[PDB]
Amino acid sequence: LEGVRPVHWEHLTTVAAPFTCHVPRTVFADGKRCIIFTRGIDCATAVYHR
Amino acid sequence: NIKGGVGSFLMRRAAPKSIRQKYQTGPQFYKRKFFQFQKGHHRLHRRISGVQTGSPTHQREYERFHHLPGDVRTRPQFDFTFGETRADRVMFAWRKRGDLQLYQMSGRGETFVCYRCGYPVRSQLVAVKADNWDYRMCYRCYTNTVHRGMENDT
Amino acid sequence: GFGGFGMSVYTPKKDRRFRVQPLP
Amino acid sequence: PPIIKPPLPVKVGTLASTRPRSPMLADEAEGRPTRLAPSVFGRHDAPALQRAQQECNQLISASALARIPNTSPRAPE
Amino acid sequence: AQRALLMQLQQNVIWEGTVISDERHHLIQHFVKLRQNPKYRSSKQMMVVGGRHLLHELHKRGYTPRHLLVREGQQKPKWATNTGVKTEIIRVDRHVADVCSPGNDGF
Amino acid sequence: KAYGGTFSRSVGERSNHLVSDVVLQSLSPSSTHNSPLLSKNIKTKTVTSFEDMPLYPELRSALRQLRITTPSPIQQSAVEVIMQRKDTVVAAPHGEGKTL
Amino acid sequence: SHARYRPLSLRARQTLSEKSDDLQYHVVTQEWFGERVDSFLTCHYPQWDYETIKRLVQQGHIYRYRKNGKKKFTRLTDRLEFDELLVVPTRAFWEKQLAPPSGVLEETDGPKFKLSATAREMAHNMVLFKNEHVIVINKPHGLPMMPTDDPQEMSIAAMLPAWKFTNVAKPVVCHNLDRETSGCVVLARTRNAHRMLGRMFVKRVVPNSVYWSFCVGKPTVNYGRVRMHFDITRGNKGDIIVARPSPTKTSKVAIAEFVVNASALEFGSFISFYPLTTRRHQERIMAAHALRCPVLGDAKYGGDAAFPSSLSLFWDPENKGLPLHLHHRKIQLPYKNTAGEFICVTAPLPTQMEKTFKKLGWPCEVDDPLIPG
Amino acid sequence: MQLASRTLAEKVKDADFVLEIRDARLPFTTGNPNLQKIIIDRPRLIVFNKAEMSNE
RNA sequence: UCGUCUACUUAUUACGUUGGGUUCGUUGUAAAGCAGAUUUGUUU
RNA sequence: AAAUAUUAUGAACAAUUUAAAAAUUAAUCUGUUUAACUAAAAUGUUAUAUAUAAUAAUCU
Ligand SMILES: Nc1ncnc2c1ncn2[C@@H]1O[C@H](COP(=O)(O)OP(=O)(O)OP(=O)(O)O)[C@@H](O)[C@H]1O
Ligand SMILES: [Mg+2]
Ligand SMILES: [Mg+2]
Ligand SMILES: [Zn+2]
Repeated sequence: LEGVRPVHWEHLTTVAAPFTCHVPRTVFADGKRCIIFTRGIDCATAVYHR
Repeated sequence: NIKGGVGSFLMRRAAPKSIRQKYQTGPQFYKRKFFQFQKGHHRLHRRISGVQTGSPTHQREYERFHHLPGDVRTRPQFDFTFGETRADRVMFAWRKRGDLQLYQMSGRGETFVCYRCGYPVRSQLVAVKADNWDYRMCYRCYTNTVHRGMENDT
Repeated sequence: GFGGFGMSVYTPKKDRRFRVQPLP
Repeated sequence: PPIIKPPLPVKVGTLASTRPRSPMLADEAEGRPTRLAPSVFGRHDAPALQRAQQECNQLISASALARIPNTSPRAPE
Repeated sequence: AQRALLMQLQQNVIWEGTVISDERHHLIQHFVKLRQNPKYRSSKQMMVVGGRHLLHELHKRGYTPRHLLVREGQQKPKWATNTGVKTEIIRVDRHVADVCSPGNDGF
Repeated sequence: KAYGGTFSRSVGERSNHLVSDVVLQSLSPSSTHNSPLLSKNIKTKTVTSFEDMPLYPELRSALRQLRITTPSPIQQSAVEVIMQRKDTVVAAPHGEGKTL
Repeated sequence: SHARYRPLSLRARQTLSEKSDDLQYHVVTQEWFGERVDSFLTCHYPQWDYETIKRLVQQGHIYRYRKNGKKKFTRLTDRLEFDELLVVPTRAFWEKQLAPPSGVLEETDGPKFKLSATAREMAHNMVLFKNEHVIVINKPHGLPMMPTDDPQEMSIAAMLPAWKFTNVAKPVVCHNLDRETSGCVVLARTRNAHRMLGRMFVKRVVPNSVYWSFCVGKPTVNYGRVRMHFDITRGNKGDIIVARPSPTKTSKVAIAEFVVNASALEFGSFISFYPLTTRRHQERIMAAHALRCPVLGDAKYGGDAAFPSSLSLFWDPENKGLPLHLHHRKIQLPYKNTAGEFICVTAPLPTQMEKTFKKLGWPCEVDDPLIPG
Repeated sequence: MQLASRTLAEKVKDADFVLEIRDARLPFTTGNPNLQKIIIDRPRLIVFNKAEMSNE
């Protein structure tokens, strides 16, 4: 789901640990998650309502 | 459509196209992007020069480079000064060190490009690789090649 | 020789003073 | 095949293989080891590397190999 | 015309897969002269021999030819295939072998 | 003519007129040679595994709880310097374990 | 079969080197601490040639890691440091879409061609110049340089095993010629000699070879330069060549300096071409269309015009099988002689060209001074 | 033209109709032999010029 | 790196006629390779 | 160390570095002028052409 690929260091490979967020994900819906960064507060509010 | 402006000097960092050109892991076969010349030189070529102090009777022509280390402190195996003058004015030729042979030209130093360092060099000492005069070496790279033992490789 | 590889060379004026003869 | 290859004795050299690449490099082979170097055949994580070291009885760190000698602790009779 | 000339050249200098069909070939004329003209024979110090088993016995004794014409439809000799023998093997036609020798045993 | 364009007035480095909040600083040694921070000592050596560095058993269990086994290149270099009790500048890109 | 390799930029090659785990990390212990990279690699890989090791190290496929978080590319003469790693690609590393240098993989000769006594004799006869590094032969008219679509045809690539006089490996042709073109052909005897002479046959600024041709008709100018732009397209059973005066992205330039040495009044001319590029049928096209004078016998470009009835007293214009009057005359080499001049190898004119020259009263064997020595 | 026969066939397939322009004095010499050899489904209109100079 | 390639095939017979269908390969290199230019006589 | 005046002479890559480029295909940079007279005074460029070499004979 997270598209985790083995991180390639020199002679060392590992997998990415789970995200260290204070809110654990409990809902898993069909779709890709995204953040839409806008300029200023008014544009973020407007795009939210659009 | 939308046009932007970015100077080419910002992209010059990505000029080398290979490991050999970016990290200098081998000989620069006429593919060198960044050059280092002495601060003040306008004619951008390196100069391996000799000191003349006497006539050809007392001081021989190859004794001019005696201040340099290596084969220039030995007398050459071949001498072309007597007889018909060479077309390319080659006065002396030292013994072959593997695939490299050192020659000494006459007259003003000819500006050539050493395939090992990649710099234009103006000198009378030319080291020819495998008798092929398209691939030449300055005397400094010749001495360094013999010192490391890469005479049969480069 | 005091020449070296990196150091540039110059043409020094030949010393033409009268020299003392060597001795056994 | 295991991922850690231990040091092995150098194979016997033929005429051209024992002959150096240049006559000046004849003295380069004066001091040489008679055994090859240990190697790792892939990219692995630290627990996998430690497990491989413990299973093969061969350390990867040259510093650890140098600082931990395999010597008898008792005095010779 | 160029293909004709190239095929004639490959027939002249024996190439792989070339079966001599022209009686005017230089080697065929060489064999005919060795067979007929005694002066050419004595000047070249050569001779023409026939018979597969005769050539086999001569190889056993220690004598091998330098040119071995084999009529098409016959096998190559094992002694000729062997490495110690430096005999060139050539493929010729039935009438070419008849011209090289009236009664041809194939070799 | 010899040159028809105009040269920038930035004598220190590229983008000398901007504020640090907008532009990023050069990391080439030709530029960091005069910087008061990056011309000084720079730690580049690394430690391969977490077992090679001294950690208390409680920290070992915290790493297993966080499901972290191999240290990232920033952790291979910065953990040792901080345990030596030195003022450290942990510089790393985004998403390389800079927090831990 | 190398059919799985793809064009890769430096970025993609570095990304593949980072991703692929088919790598071996030799630990530099106390016993190998201080040795040279080439010495270490020669002792650890007896199956690799020094040329292969040198190519790997200098192109960067073999590198080393000093526990700094970055890879370190070195020269063959650099010393190894204590407790570092030497990263070398394995066999499986080259099975992906990344082609290795020539020495890594192992080729198989397989079949070995057999040359007859007459073939070896004519191969020895065709020799013009022999050296420790090069062999210049006189390829005749009508002999293909390489095996054609018909595998039953002889070729110089098949006669090549006849010019290894004392070497172990056969020479390698440095440049190919057309089936009708006859003249000097260069064969490098050493692999290093071939690698060094390949530079001489790429597009240049100063010509180092001559082409003597007999063209039908005299051009309007005695000397000059010819520049065309050729686009090659695949046809049914041939190649469509489109010649343009303006360059295109899919086109490649063909440049040659021509000089009309001697000529008839307006019916035939003797022209020396000095090319600077390497394009298919360059001289023939530039003579037929740029100079508007088709080469005598050039039936592919100006078929009916290549057999003029003006020379009917000498050449019968009805057979249409006379050899092409285009000959690779003289070629300069980077090797110098005892006198100090570059060795220039010259090939004698063919039978048809000598016959035409003698009928028109021109000297056949004359040194061309425009290519110095 | 026997080399570009295939390109001509592809262009004919791409086009909806064909318009040949020939000389009535040399009809088949001016016409493209590729169109005569290949059976094409796109209809073609041929225009013979100088028909008053050609034979009726 | 100047390679070569307007004919094969499914049938028909006769000593050419009539109906269908349609490339191979040498060498080097893994960049030290890949478009275009490579010109300069104050003889004013 | 203060109070005052001015300050635009402008470098891109690589290597190393919590210690030293010591990788010579690397430079780590501000040049250069500067001299009372008479004496004294310590400074440097030579080449060695044969020892894993050279000169020679027997024989398998
Ligand atoms: N050694 C490790 N192995 C695997 N995953 C790790 C390791 N160290 C950290 N992570 C994971 O990486 C994620 C990001 O870590 P961190 O918050 O330190 O990134 P960051 O560099 O601070 O990012 P930002 O600068 O955007 O805040 C964490 O969720 C952690 O789970
Ligand atoms: Mg080009
Ligand atoms: Mg102050
Ligand atoms: Zn050099």
